[PDB]
Amino acid sequence: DFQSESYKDAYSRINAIVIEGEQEAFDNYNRLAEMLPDQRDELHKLAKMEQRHMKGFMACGKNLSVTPDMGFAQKFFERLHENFKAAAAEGKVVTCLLIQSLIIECFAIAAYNIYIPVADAFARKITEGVVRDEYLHRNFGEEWLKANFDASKAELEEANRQNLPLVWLMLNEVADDARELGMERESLVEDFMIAYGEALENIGFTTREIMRMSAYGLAAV
Ligand SMILES: CCCCCCCCCCCCCCCCO
Ligand SMILES: [Fe+2]
Ligand SMILES: [Fe+2]
Repeated sequence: DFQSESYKDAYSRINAIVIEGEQEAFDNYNRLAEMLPDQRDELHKLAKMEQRHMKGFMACGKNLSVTPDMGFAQKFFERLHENFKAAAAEGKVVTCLLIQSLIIECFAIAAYNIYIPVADAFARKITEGVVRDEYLHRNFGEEWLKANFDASKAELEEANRQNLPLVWLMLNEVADDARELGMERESLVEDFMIAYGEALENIGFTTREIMRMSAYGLAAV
């Protein structure tokens, strides 16, 4: 029942959170575009994709006659967003890449795919389209970081350590509203640990290293 006051209420926060992610992602990729001149056009492309996602999700909100609680969503993203900004200012492209392209993208992939089977038919269509783009964004980050892994390794570990716990906290924060929308926490935690562990394996981390990196997240709750 997409019309109930309890579905509308949870949707107000989830829709707003998703919209903030897409909008925030737009700025992250534009900022990366400055920091990685060799990848400037490509990163600009990924930015414009995020813009379209934002519009797509604003339209999912209107379809269910829900005003997004943007204030709640700004606060949801705040810590992780300020960490990205500070990294950009420091010239730390690797940290900015791991945040947005790996931690974050992955997060949207796991949650979005879980949302698809329980989503109203308008939003299901919008979401199927956005998730397709997300695979690309994650692949871009994996490809760059695997190509530059030795130079990048130590900063990735450090960035993972500061930022993965922020995503776990975001995960806990959304859990109850997500359930109302028909999305189980257990699937979301699992699909995220899997997606991010595989991304870490794919760029070059060992079993012990992935366990260490993953554990910084799981331990924060
Ligand atoms: C209406 C969308 C339903 C899915 C909501 C997922 C719950 C919280 C995850 C939000 C993650 C936002 C990340 C967007 C980043 C874009 O590249
Ligand atoms: Fe996106
Ligand atoms: Fe994205």
